[PDB]
Amino acid sequence: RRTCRCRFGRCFRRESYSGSCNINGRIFSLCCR
Repeated sequence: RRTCRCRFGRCFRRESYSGSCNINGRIFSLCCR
């Protein structure tokens, strides 16, 4: 849980899915590594 951020696509297995980020009408996966 070093850094949480919205990223395009799927996340890394060790990144905890925090929530959902929607920027400019597109949803990026909010995961925290």
